[PDB]
Amino acid sequence: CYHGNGQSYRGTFSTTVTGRTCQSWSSMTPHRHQRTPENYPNDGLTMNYCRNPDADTGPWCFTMDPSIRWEYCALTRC
Ligand SMILES: NC[C@H]1CC[C@H](C(=O)NS(=O)(=O)c2ccccc2)CC1
Repeated sequence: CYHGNGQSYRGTFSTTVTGRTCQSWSSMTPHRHQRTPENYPNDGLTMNYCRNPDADTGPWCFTMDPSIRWEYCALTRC
């Protein structure tokens, strides 16, 4: 689980609500993005782990499915 809106989550879960695999935050493939550890160095944007850099309502990630840009992660609110 994550606390509040999930901004402080730093666990190692990396799978979405539909069972897709999170793209790595430093990767531009399949989805080109601007939410990189480059730009957000203090948000825990390590590997492909579920995170919340933009103050969303839960941890999320861009997905490895080329047709689905981003999803919330299959974690529950503590
Ligand atoms: N938690 C919700 C999602 C909303 C889409 C968002 C995105 O795609 N942002 S971005 O790569 O900086 C970006 C922003 C504007 C134009 C191109 C790319 C990722 C986070």
